Amino acid sequence: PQITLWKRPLVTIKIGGQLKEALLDTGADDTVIEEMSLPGRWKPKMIGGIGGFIKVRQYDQIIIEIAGHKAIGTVLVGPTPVNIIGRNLLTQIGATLNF
Amino acid sequence: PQITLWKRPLVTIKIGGQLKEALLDTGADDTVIEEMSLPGRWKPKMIGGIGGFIKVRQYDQIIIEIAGHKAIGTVLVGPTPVNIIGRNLLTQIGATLNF
Ligand SMILES: COc1ccc(S(=O)(=O)N(CC(C)C)C[C@@H](O)[C@H](Cc2ccccc2)NC(=O)O[C@@H]2C[C@@H]3[C@@H](O)CO[C@@H]3C2)cc1
Ligand SMILES: [Cl-]
Ligand SMILES: [Cl-]
Repeated sequence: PQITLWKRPLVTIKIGGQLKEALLDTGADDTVIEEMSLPGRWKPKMIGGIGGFIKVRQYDQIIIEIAGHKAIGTVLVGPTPVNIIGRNLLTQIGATLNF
Repeated sequence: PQITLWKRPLVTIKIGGQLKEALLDTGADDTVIEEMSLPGRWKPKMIGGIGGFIKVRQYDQIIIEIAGHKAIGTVLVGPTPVNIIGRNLLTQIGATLNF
């Protein structure tokens, strides 16, 4: 699809067996999801943005379905105010910025 | 152009006759720039990012070139970790997300 930016570019995702709404975010290096359980090992990480940093759990090799497209990669889980699909998974679904 | 997301979508902007680097950020509603001087009066605004809420200076109707495209609109000035071009100016340069 072609998504305009008049409003937030929100899409439905499936992760960990759950449906969520998330932002397609070209300004995010990584994918950051609100607190949930995911299987496997994880390690702590700190990520920083406007406001400062939050501690997250880093899970690798997680499959997400993003607007009907499957990707795999690292997902960070923690107290983000919004679910964010970052560049690590946007690349996998072939997303580009066009103007 | 078509910009892929394997790397940060950094572009050159020009504001106040100065060149700066900024991130095209579809996850940002607003454009937020590091401390600089701008003309006119400003208004207060609070914005909430990943790490909490900060205070910024809101300047309206500011001339800014983005990747060689001309925009005129609201620029928020404050302690952001990187200059971010948000949807208020991404729409002015005709940007869309495509996959
Ligand atoms: C390492 O991976 C990372 C992934 C993401 C981030 S980041 O989220 O800090 N982040 C990294 C950027 C700052 C370099 C990604 C951004 O797109 C961020 C997304 C956002 C939206 C709403 C609430 C909170 C965050 N937008 C964001 O900070 O936008 C600001 C805050 C205000 C919100 O209402 C939405 O727009 C207004 C302008 C940092 C690191
Ligand atoms: Cl990854
Ligand atoms: Cl590609």
